[PDB]
Amino acid sequence: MNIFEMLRIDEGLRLKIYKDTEGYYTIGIGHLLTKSPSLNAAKSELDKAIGRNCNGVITKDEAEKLFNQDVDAAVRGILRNAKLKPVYDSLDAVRRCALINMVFQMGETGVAGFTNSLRMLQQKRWDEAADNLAKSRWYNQTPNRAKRVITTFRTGTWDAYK
Ligand SMILES: [Cl-]
Ligand SMILES: [Cl-]
Repeated sequence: MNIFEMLRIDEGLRLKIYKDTEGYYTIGIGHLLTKSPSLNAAKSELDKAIGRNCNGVITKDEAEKLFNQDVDAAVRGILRNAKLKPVYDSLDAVRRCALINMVFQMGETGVAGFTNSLRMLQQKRWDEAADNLAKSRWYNQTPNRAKRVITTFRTGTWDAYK
């Protein structure tokens, strides 16, 4: 199991513009297009992103290209972030995947806001950090995915995904 297979399980693949769980315009593997209500604001963002006139539809290859950019952008953001970097460095390889998953989903700023949880992961107080992470809008909005991530942090294995 690797970060890519993990995010592919959590986000799915869709070759046509769609609305995310929050109601936003998305495409491919979790690639947020815009928070704007306009399908048109979305179609334009999409063509800017792909470099062609797509008319809301892309190929698998194109979805995977966007996915590779997003994962890379996610990793570089963590390593560039003064709150996230130290947590990441302190963690083992599996747990590192769990942090990248949250960042991809909620952005650097979002995750950086989970102050207490970050402090507990850094101290390797697993069960405690799992309990605190569950007290969030995130967990209440997408409980099945939150739980998977959270178990990954609690245990350090890929069990939730297997
Ligand atoms: Cl809560
Ligand atoms: Cl979910």
